[PDB]
Amino acid sequence: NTNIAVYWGQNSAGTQESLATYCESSDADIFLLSFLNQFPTLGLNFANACSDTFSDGLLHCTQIAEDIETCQSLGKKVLLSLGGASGSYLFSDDSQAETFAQTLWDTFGEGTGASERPFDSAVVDGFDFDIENNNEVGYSALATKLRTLFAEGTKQYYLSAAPQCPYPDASVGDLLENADIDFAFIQFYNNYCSVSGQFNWDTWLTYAQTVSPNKNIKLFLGLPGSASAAGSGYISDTSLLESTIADIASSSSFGGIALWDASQAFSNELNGEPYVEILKNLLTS
Ligand SMILES: Cn1c(=O)c2[nH]c(Cl)nc2n(C)c1=O
Repeated sequence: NTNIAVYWGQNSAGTQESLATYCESSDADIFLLSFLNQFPTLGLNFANACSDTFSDGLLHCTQIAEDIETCQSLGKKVLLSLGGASGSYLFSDDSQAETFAQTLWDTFGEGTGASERPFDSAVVDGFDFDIENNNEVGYSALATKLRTLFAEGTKQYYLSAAPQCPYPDASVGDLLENADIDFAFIQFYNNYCSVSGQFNWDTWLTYAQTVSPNKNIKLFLGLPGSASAAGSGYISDTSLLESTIADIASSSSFGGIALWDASQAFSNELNGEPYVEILKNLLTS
């Protein structure tokens, strides 16, 4: 199809509402929980949306857990996003990351090993790799091991990556080249290759067609939800938005639009219509 993905958790706009609030919009389909910012030693950060912890200090988030389940009843997909700009994360090798697949499965997925579960009995629909530290070690091996474990589950799981538009990406390039990935939420902002810059969708399309181990990987046009969601690359021209979408929706590789982040895209108005709503509507046509 064509979906809207939104990051949620880091409260970019200040006025961030509950996960479920955004799920109860018609406006977004995929929700990326931002972030598991610390690993292999587990650490979550959802700005103001979760502050309770287990005794060991790992976040414990009952409201998000309830909201994951509400979101899923409404047909939405909820992935846990790893990493972030800033944060505290690194794999020393493939074996370490393979161990970590099991940790994720037992902590967030349908794994049976009795670890502390930040989301109680709520189960994510998969993981986003928003690696922004320019270290690529382990992610490919982690994704591949996760896939083997997913077969033990009772639903489809998704893996995504959040590269910036320069190709190849210095953090998730290896992941994208050597693992089976469902969605690429490519950040077309803070970079020369934005829509208004030297837009390089064509390179990503070559990647999807010839390089991606998953040939029906879906590429997403990743955008700021407001001017001031990022330093640069935000698009307020609905004609440019229209022509862009028309250019890129031609192929089976086009998945939709990704936005940083829900707080921003839902509160940013273009004459009283939320930005996320404008974009959802541009996609449907
Ligand atoms: C802090 N930060 C992120 O962690 C992030 N991930 C993605 Cl995909 N976009 C962004 N932006 C724009 C950020 O500012």
